[PDB]
Amino acid sequence: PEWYKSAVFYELSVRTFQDGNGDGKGDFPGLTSRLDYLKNLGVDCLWLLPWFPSPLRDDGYDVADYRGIHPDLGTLDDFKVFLREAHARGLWVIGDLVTNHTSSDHPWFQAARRGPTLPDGSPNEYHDYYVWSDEGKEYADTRIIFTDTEVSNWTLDEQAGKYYWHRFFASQPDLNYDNPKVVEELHGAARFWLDLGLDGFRVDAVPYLIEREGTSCENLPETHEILKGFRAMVDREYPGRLLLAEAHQWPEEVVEYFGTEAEPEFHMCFNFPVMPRLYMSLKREDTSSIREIMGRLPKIPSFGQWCIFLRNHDELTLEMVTDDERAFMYAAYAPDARMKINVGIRRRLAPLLDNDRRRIELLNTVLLALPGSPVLYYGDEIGMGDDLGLPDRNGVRTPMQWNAGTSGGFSTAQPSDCFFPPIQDPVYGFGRVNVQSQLQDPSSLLKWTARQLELRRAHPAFAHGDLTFIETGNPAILAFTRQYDGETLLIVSNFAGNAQAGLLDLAPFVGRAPVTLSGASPLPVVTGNGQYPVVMGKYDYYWLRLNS
Amino acid sequence: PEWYKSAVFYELSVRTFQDGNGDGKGDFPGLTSRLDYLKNLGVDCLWLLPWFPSPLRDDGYDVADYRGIHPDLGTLDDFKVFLREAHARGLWVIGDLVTNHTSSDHPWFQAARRGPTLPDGSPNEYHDYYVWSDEGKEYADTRIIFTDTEVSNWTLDEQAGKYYWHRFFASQPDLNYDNPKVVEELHGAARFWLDLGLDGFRVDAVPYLIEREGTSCENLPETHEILKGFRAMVDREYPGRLLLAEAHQWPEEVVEYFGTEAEPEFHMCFNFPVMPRLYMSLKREDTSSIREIMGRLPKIPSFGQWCIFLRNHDELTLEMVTDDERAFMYAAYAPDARMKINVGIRRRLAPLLDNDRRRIELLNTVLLALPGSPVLYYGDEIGMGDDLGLPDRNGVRTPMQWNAGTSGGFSTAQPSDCFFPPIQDPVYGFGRVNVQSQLQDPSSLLKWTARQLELRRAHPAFAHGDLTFIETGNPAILAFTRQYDGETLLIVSNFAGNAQAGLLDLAPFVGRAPVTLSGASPLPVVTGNGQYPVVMGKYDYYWLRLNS
Ligand SMILES: [Ca+2]
Ligand SMILES: [Ca+2]
Ligand SMILES: [Mg+2]
Ligand SMILES: [Mg+2]
Repeated sequence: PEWYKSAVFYELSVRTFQDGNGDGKGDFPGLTSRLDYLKNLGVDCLWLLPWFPSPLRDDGYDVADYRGIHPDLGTLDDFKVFLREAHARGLWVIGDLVTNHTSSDHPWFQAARRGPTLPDGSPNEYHDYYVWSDEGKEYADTRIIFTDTEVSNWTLDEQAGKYYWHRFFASQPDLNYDNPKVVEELHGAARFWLDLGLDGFRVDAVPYLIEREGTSCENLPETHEILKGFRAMVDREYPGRLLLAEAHQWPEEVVEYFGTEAEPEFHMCFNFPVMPRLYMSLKREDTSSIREIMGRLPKIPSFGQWCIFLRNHDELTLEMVTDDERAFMYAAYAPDARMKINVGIRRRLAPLLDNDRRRIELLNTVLLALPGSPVLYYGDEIGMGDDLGLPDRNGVRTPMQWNAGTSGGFSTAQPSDCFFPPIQDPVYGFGRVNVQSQLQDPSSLLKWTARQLELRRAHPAFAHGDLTFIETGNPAILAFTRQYDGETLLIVSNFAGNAQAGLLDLAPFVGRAPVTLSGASPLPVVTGNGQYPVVMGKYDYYWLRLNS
Repeated sequence: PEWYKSAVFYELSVRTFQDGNGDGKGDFPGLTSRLDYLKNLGVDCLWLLPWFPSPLRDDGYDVADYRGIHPDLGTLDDFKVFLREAHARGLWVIGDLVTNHTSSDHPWFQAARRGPTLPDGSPNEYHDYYVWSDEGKEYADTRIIFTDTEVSNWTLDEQAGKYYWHRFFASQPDLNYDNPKVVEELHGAARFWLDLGLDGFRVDAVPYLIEREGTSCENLPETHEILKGFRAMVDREYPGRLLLAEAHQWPEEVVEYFGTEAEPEFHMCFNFPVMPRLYMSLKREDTSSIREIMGRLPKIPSFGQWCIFLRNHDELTLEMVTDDERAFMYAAYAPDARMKINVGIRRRLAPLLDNDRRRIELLNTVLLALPGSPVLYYGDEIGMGDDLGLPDRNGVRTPMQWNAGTSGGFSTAQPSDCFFPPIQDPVYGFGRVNVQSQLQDPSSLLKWTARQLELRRAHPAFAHGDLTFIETGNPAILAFTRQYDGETLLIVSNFAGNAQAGLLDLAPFVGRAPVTLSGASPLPVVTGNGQYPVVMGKYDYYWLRLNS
């Protein structure tokens, strides 16, 4: 009955989604002139990447002003228009709150490098906004996230004469949360956008706020306690608004970012731990990884909801699989050197799947049939490729391809003038892969996606239903139930590339009619001991309901 | 043992395939260059639409010189280099012998309409090359093939001042096969091209040579005599050349055109009867009508091979179905009255199936698993569309779409300057559908097609075996065996738009394992009464073997 539970999220980047000024970069008037596409696609809630003033050393995750609107994208007036227009269509909009760090260009860190005591004598209140060390020897058992760039997590600052902490890029100094004033600053940054009517934030790099000696400085308890404070605020001051976390960690630690009915934290976390096992299972044709990891997720509080996703603006991340699993995921999905960046693969959905529609359709149904609310990477619903010529994780962020005209419909600037080049190779280029062509293709991947979402939308068990795996006895075939209110769903997906047989244990269901959700065609009723034989085509999926 | 029984045929018009010189019209130089393409797609034999001198009032089926090359297409020297280059890759090439009629522009008719005796009393030995009535009353109990356009099968010749007979356009006066010089002329024309090394003929519209009073003037015994004489000449003089027949009739009548081992006619006949029911079975989600019509075919002579196809240069033809079958086909496949011509539907394959890969793939697997030798219609391997802006069945004959170059790569002439305008609409134009994009696209329909052709080669039972339908007990699901040397193929294919269960009668095959043709994936061993419960996804096809 929470709104975000039955929602369907869509992730996009105002700078890559739609130009409006012909400038080569997208803007909020560009995004605003396309809200009819998102609603009519079947999106409920837009998640927009960071839109704040930034030098874009990390595409806006180095925020320079938490209450502004990056010029490229237009004005705070523009932003308040877009919020009115999406709200009129019944779309929620959530932003990206970058709590762990700011840009080195931020007024705060510009002030901070002035040292602790000021020229006139007085305290320098911004010095302890950030995290300083004299020689940089604290925190030594901590992994470095941005592997192909950073070599320490401490950087020397010329003016300050001291060292400063950054879990990410050197130009992204970490904020010091033992500073009470810093917590009050973010609360103030949140309140500003939540007073303009934003429906919540997806919160970034949450596990890295506090760092302590003798720990990996991930998932610390005092970090969790900061986060409950946000939840505490937003619950009191904005009943309704949504906190959604990106906690890339192992299933045992991720669930804690929900934390407790009495001490609530996030409303939604991403189900990072299933998403690599999905790709893994396609190559091993062995879905067992999916169950093992799903079984390491303990129950989440009543308010809690999983955000299911396949790709996103970051790389496909192998930071939380075993050493062998990572070796395997590079071997199978990263044959080239260029394809890998810091423990991960910078490739979009369709290249990863050899542009196989069956496989794209397979993983999308699993994404819609796994428990939670699903998020869609922009462009992936028409089958966009990538540009591995672009540096660091940007090749998956090429601009939305809207038609076959200039620069894909994204701009009227020539492709070489756009912020990222719009893709125009023979396979995934906008002349072949574009939204106009797919609004008129009765069988386009666009129309299949939207049909799929109508199909999920008609069956509340997909959002709120429980989940129960059933044994099948063929590891290529994955099957499970979703029961909720009236109906019980039965979802059986073939993860292998040719016809597979399988013996489903439907013991608890003897005597039910299993029927197709698309048009109610009947299969045999379950009888005897409830071992239900099935054959599946290559990469098939059956979405079924069990009548009784 | 005969080469044509193992061949895969590719139908193509030179005038629309590849242009060599930028004059806007495809030619033999152009085609010669694309022979590596057909070779690699999996084609063995080229069937070339009429290349002869013609007014092109019926796309060159109105011939004005049997022993020459239409300027538009190149020289006779071009032709010889083409055959050298096509043979050098081990391809066969069959032409199109138009026996029943010539153009009104043909010298024989221009001589014929001079009348019976010349103004100098001497007698016109060219007048009864054709079929002359003084008032146009004979053969009144016959039908008008080109119903949409010709009002009568007699037309008044203003010059000779009497009626001549045509089954087709008034521009296509019928030849008079009761005059022995005509049969001589026709054999002589066949010998011209067979002397040049051409490998055979598709003989056009064979049911209509002889017209006889009081009859339906089709399938007369006298035409089969004429046709037997042709076969005799081939047999005796050029052994080993193919004769194929456009015999669009009812099944009991089509087999007559192979005519006995004692005195044979055609090596091959197109299986017109199964084609309409494939389309019909797919909208009716019921495959009865297929089994039905296949039984109505008698077994054919040893030499004979059936020739399956889905589409061709002509319309999808509905003359040989019941009127309620026609009422259904029109209502399901022609939602616009323009879409229907001459008791048929003039659309390409992909528009017909709504550009739906699973449906395009399903009918293509059936083409390849049904008994006989399959014909691909040019461009259908890439999912080409139709251009109804072009009159009379030319909407399916648009230029080949090779790349997204200026005219789709067909010509350097720009689109408005070609013979037919290359398709450029959003869904089917060369910007989106073309050979080059599909050569690089791992999952392209072109590639799926080369692999399936590849897999049909791995199993000689596909070209040479028998056909035996299995029970299934579900009209949607259609199953059958093909057996030939050691082996037994099992071809199960679903014709419904959603999952369907079945119960295959495989009692002849208890205790043996069905194994996947693609990946050698074994399925459970057949037990018990051999009744094999299965389930199929939407528009699926299971290609299997049943081992020793
Ligand atoms: Ca931190
Ligand atoms: Ca005739
Ligand atoms: Mg702009
Ligand atoms: Mg030419």
